Amino acid sequence: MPTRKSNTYLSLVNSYLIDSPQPSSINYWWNLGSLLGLCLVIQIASGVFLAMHYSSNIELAFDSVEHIMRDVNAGWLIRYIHANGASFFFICMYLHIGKALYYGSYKQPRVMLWVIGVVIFILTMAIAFMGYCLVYGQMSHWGATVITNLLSAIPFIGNDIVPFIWGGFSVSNPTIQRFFALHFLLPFILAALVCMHLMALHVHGSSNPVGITGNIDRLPMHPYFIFKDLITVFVFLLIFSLFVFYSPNTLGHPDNYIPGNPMVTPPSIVPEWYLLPFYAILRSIPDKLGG
Amino acid sequence: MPTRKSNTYLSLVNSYLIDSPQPSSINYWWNLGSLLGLCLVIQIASGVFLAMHYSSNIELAFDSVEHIMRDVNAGWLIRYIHANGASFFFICMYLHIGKALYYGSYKQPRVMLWVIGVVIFILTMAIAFMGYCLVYGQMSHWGATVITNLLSAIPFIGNDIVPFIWGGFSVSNPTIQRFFALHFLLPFILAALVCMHLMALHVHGSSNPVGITGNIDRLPMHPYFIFKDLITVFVFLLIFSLFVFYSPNTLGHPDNYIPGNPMVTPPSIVPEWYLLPFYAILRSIPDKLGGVIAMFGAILILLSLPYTDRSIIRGNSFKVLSKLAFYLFVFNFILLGNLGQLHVEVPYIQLGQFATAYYFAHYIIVVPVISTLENILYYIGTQT
Amino acid sequence: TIFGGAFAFQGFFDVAVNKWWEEHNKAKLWKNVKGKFL
Amino acid sequence: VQSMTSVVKAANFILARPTLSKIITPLAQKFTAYAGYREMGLKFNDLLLEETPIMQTAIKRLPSELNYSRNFRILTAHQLALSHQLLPAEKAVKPEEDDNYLIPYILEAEKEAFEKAELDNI
Amino acid sequence: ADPLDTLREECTKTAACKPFDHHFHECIERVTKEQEEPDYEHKHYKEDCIEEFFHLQHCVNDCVAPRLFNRL
Amino acid sequence: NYQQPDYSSYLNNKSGQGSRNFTYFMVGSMGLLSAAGAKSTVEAFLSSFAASADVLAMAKVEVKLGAIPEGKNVIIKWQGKPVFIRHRTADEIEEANQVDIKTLRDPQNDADRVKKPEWLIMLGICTHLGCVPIGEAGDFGGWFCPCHGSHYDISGRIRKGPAPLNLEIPEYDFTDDETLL
Amino acid sequence: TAAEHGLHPPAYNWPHNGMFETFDHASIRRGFQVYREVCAACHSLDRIAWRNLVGVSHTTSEAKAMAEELEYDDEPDDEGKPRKRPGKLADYIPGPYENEQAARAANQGAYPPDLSLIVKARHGGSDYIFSLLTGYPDEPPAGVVLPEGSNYNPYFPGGAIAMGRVLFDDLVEYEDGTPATTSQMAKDVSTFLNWASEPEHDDRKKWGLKALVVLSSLYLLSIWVKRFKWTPIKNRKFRFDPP
Amino acid sequence: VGVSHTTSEAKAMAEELEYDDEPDDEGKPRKRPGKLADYIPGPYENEQ
Amino acid sequence: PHTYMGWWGSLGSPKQKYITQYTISPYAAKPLKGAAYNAVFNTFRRTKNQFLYVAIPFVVVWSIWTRARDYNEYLYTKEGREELERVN
Ligand code: HEC
Ligand code: HEM
Ligand code: HEM
Ligand code: HEM
Ligand code: HEM
Ligand SMILES: Cc1cccc2c(-c3cc(C(F)(F)F)ccc3F)nn(Cc3nnn(C)n3)c12
Ligand SMILES: Cc1cccc2c(-c3cc(C(F)(F)F)ccc3F)nn(Cc3nnn(C)n3)c12
Ligand code: FES
Repeated sequence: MPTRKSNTYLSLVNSYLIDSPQPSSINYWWNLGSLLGLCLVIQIASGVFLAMHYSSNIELAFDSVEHIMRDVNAGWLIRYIHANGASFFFICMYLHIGKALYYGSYKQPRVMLWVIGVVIFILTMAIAFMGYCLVYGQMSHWGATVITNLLSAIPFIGNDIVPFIWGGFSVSNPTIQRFFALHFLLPFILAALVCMHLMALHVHGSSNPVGITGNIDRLPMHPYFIFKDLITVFVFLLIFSLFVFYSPNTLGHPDNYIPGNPMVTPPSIVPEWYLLPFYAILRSIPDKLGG
Repeated sequence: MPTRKSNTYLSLVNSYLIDSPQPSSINYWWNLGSLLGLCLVIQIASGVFLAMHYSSNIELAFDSVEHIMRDVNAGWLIRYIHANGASFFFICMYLHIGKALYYGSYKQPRVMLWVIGVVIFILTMAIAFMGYCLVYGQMSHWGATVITNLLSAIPFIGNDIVPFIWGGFSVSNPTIQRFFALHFLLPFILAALVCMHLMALHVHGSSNPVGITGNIDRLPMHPYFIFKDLITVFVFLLIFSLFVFYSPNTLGHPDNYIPGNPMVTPPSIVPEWYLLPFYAILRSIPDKLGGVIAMFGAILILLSLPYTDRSIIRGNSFKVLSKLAFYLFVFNFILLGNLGQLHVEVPYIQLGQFATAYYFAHYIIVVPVISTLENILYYIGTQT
Repeated sequence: TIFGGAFAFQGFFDVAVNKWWEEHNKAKLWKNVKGKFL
Repeated sequence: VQSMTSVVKAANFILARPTLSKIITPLAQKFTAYAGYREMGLKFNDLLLEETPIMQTAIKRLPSELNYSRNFRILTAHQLALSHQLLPAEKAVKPEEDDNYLIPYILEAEKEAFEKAELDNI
Repeated sequence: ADPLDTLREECTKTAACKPFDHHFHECIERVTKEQEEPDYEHKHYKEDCIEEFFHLQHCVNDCVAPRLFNRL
Repeated sequence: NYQQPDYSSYLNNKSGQGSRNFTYFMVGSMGLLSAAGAKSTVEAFLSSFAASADVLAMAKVEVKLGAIPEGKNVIIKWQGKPVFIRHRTADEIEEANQVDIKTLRDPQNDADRVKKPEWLIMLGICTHLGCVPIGEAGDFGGWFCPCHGSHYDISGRIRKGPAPLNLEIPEYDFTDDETLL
Repeated sequence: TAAEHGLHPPAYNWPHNGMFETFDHASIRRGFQVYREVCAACHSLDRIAWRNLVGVSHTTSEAKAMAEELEYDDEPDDEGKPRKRPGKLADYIPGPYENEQAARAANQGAYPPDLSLIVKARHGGSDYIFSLLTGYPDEPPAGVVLPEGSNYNPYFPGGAIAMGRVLFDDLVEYEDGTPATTSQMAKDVSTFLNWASEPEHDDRKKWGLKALVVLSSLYLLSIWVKRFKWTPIKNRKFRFDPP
Repeated sequence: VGVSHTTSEAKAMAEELEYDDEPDDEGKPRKRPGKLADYIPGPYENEQ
Repeated sequence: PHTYMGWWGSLGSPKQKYITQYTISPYAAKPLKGAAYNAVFNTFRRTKNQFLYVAIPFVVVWSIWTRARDYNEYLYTKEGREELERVN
């Protein structure tokens, strides 16, 4: 037996990346998965390198972020990488889900996979929002306020659950510290759901554009689809560099650079672009609970 | 096929916890593993519930800890759970390693497992120390200072690596923030190494006290060993409750409740109890570079243990001289730990040097010599 | 379904322990001592 | 780890000289008796580390009756260790039954492996 | 008189504490005599009663500690 | 087949269906004791999420009241949310005198929305997507919710916009030139 | 050295020592009174707020009155006009000195450490404090030399301590009628400081009792269930009948 | 420094201003010449 | 995957035809048959058998520790002061 198949860890790496029998007909839309993984990795990396300089305290949060930007070596680069990588993570996820819908990867054999994926999506937004609250900009503070207030709509437990999540009577230092901790953690639970998603995929394999059995013609993931993954990864990193270096704040909202104060409400409380489709629904439904 | 074997996740849970074919002869010493897992889990849980109220800033760190103790509901409970659970995690790990040495679970089939375990051990202490530096008590600050100074001993990169780890010219706010981030993360990298350890175990299965093939008589993990794990877990939690509620600060050091200041040096800069055996070596070796090299060797020589153990019989349960040598090694380790916390007095410095000498001599002489002599004695006894 | 028995055990043990603790520590509690310092 | 051939060679190196045999053989017998494996129904060969390709090969070549007796002895030892009880002296493995039944097969396997290594190394 | 002084000065007379008290008195008088001479200020080492005082205090504490709080 | 080992001594003395019933009893007791312990531990941990003693102490904080221009809207910081203390003149009271049983999502009047016209207390947080309303942009003459353009009446009642309710009135009591929360 | 490590204080049978024993809150109030009357001159208690005393040693009204007596730095009108305000229950108890050098110069260079954590930050805790307060002998041991502005107290590491004995007999008038002896005042102050360092002490021990009861029940049940499940394997026998 | 002003120029401008020096911990407040590390002051100490 | 342990169908054990196993439903057996006799007699037997291997190393190590501690105590007492100067 080759060492890549006898050793347990190299055996797993082989089963998933080297000899994984992918259909030969899968186009570039199937390379988003790995891309998303890369995004997660980079995010976590950036996130860690931000935690070494970010201060969870409400009074020090925004000032610590500005310290990262202006004083920490490459702090601007890591901060922008994290911020724009959230948006790029959601771009990759939206294209991921779009491919799943278009090529019918959600059908019977991979229904299990589907559900894990859906959970991940929800979890990811419930990690993105939390991260956006850490900066404690005007938009961050008022988004936290709006979301927590919407949580109060639950009849039996909504009256007192909101202080429970806040840690107080309004978004304040306990809230930001809580969000920082849970936001550092939830991506690491999500890393477990990503592994679960990969196993739910591996049990039945991956679909193909033609929507027929790939068993007639399978190819090992390495080298073919490994190098396709490298192509998409370099394209993603090139566009990500465009945004990070030459236009970082276009995806974000300018008001988030204003130190947040509850006494001043910005003219438009709006999420980052990739939460807009869902928030629109929340705006459309009259009832808060219904919303 | 039962649903517990068809579903991939339930299939894995089955393979590891339900029908995992454990040897029937494994005694309670084999339940420490799961115990350690529980410890890790509880630590992580406590840690998270501390991250929600702890402030990484140097000026706010200790004050935030006291805020947890005095103002946060159940904050004292979580703080003490975390602090004493570090010590209990290391107690379970030391008993884990002692069982592995005594019953020879480090031999050929599981050498890979052994290696992973060793790595975990090192990682664990390099997470414990980090955590101890977060409270920024006097002992926290001065331990960080001592360790980072010792890292300066490396010739080519030691001159400038120390500021690199500090984030400054001395232990300061960047250092504590860096340690907070790395300390929140490294346990989660260790959670991956724990899974790797479990797979390296599952490939060849678990050993048994008798030191022979368990395949003759295997039993499913559930219910038998699940309930044995429950017994050990309740015993561990009962002793943990004793320490947490009725005597929490005994394991810790009082000076850590003094706000740390670089200008005042405490009369005795000493680690918590479970780092004492290693720090003792660091105290015994004159050279700082040699000191750190020997300190890390005291752990890494476990990697050489499988190859220095020339025994043809797994474990020591049936080995007189091996049992005697192992027990003498354990007591020497305890003596080394005890010397770790004492000042540098004459008899203590010579005894620490001799204790380190014998600690390494165990692995590099006694196990080989004793194992070969015992193989010869077995054959020349049964030959008649 | 299980929560019923768990809550029953919790309430029972809590009430019993509280009563015993108050009775055993009676003289040393604030509630009983406040009257002397009034 | 140590090759069974090496330990057998050392044992014969000692036994060939009464000067050392008369001193060590009583000690070896006392050590084996005190080793405590006999009271569990095990013979010395049962303790040998099976998880080695040479040992697995030697076991596979074992005669049927010896293999079944070994299986029963191992099962009895596991049951005794599980129940934390020991056979009395009457049911214990007497010293004379430690026949070293498995040594010849292990030595044959070791000789084959050593011949392979020596031949392919030239 | 507070209970502490009573307990200390009555334990000091027990046969367990008597040798320590005698040693302490001998050491204090000896050190006073040694400090009397002119060279006392120049001697690199000057005798101290810290050890005997510590021994006596330990002996009296181990006798009074389980007793004092019953009075208070 | 053969002679089985004699288990006579090992056999239980108790009934066939009774011993399993007792086994059920103790296994269920273990399960429910474990559930109670887990409930206690989880409740203790989650109780940390709730407001710490500091936040509870900081709340219910009195506000430095006193004389202020009539009709001017002061601002406070009780419990984080802004408090729009306004000393509405008699003109505002007269305007509120007009009852409104219709064309109001929550019919109310100064009888309950304020203890005295000289000191009106009302939280500035809006109803839908809680935001700080503008103190003079209200279409009804009171506060205005810029986020949705909602108009808050001088009495705090929601006149127009996506308001789900009326301007909440804090639980602050009044005293001699002081605010007693 | 024996002196450098400091004499090991004895283990007094505190009313609160023992697994199921709680603090004698009468002693806690006595200790707080002694602290406010005496220790407030030298040592601060920054980490103890009046809110903590309610239900422990003082009725809410009493703590309210004590807080209202003091003047605290109010948040100045943000037009930069500094002012003071009556204290509230949430305000932390002030120290005698605004900052370190005030204390040190007032105390001949030595800094009176904050007592809000001293019990937890010293070997022996309450025993150490009680012995230290009563450790000062009338005459120092012969042969020792005391620097200027220093006093001898064996329980202190090194023997030389800046504080001179302060708990002289009949110092404070206890409001409960208990005699104000130096030993009694030392005991009360030690209990109060132990509470300050471990305010959760009562609740900590009560939760420990609950946890021990529940876990012991679970442990006994698990022993029974394990011996139960293992009877088939414990009682297992074998027979081996080759030809 | 290195952006719009030579190190000497920034040094001189900083030394022109008076910054709140860490008062001698005996509570004696005093001011000090500005250093390169000091943040540029605002016209107003606070908001009102 | 020549793992020296397989799954239940083939755990890697050799052929063991001539062995028979016997057990009674726990629903029919005593849980405490040997508990009383075991906890005393069997526990004492295990302790006695394993004692020497713990005692002899413990005696050696603790004797060395006691010697070292007593010597250090003597050094730091007054009568040892001169020797503390001589050794250092
Ligand atoms: C006047 C001066 C006082 C008074 C009235 C009290 N304390 Fe003390 N104390 C004081 C100083 C300057 C120091 C520092 C001594 C040093 O060497 O640093 C101390 C010391 C203590 C300590 C610390 C002991 C130690 O760390 O080993 C404690 C504890 C202590 N003092 C307690 C204490 C108590 C209970 C008092 C009650 C009235 C008290 N002090 C008053 C200065 C002064
Ligand atoms: C968030 C991190 C994610 C990772 C690491 C990941 C990983 C992968 C990978 C590598 C594949 C195979 C190649 C590919 O499809 O690109 C895959 C398949 C799939 N993923 Fe994900 N994915 C992620 C997000 C999601 C999410 C959130 C969903 C939710 C619906 C999802 C739905 C699917 C589906 C339906 C398939 C099957 C595609 C097919 O069979 O053709 N993915 N996943
Ligand atoms: C799926 C994973 C993650 C996503 C999608 C995500 C998303 C985000 C987003 C959208 C922001 C807003 C930034 C801005 O508005 O400019 C943010 C900020 C932040 N996140 Fe993340 N995040 C993730 C993981 C992490 C991790 C792993 C960490 C730390 C280990 C982290 C720590 C932070 C910090 C400190 C900030 C604010 C720091 C700053 O902007 O200066 N996040 N995150
Ligand atoms: C194997 C895992 C871990 C070990 C062995 C460990 C060990 C320790 C130790 C020994 C201390 C010193 C406490 C004291 O001196 O009283 C400590 C403190 C601390 N650790 Fe951990 N730790 C682990 C994981 C974590 C995790 C997962 C977190 C956060 C999620 C964390 C956060 C903290 C914090 C915030 C403190 C100081 C907070 C306080 O004491 O109030 N640690 N840790
Ligand atoms: C730190 C968390 C750990 C976890 C979660 C864990 C998990 C486990 C488990 C469940 C077992 C089987 C049952 C048992 O042995 O008790 C095991 C076996 C083993 N562990 Fe660990 N363990 C940990 C620590 C370690 C470490 C640090 C070492 C370093 C040497 C180690 C060495 C071993 C060995 C040699 C075995 C094989 C024992 C045998 O086959 O009898 N363990 N591990
Ligand atoms: C600023 C802001 C305003 C209104 C809503 C939001 C949300 C938001 C969050 C969730 C979820 F429950 F998932 F949290 C769902 C729907 C939402 F509209 N989030 N934010 C800040 C933000 N937007 N995008 N990011 C990366 N953070 C808002
Ligand atoms: C306070 C203190 C003093 C001296 C050494 C240490 C160490 C220490 C750390 C490492 C490692 F490199 F692994 F970090 C190795 C050896 C050591 F002696 N740590 N500490 C604080 C402490 N002690 N125990 N904990 C939970 N933290 C010291
Ligand atoms: S402003 Fe969003 S509803 Fe009032």
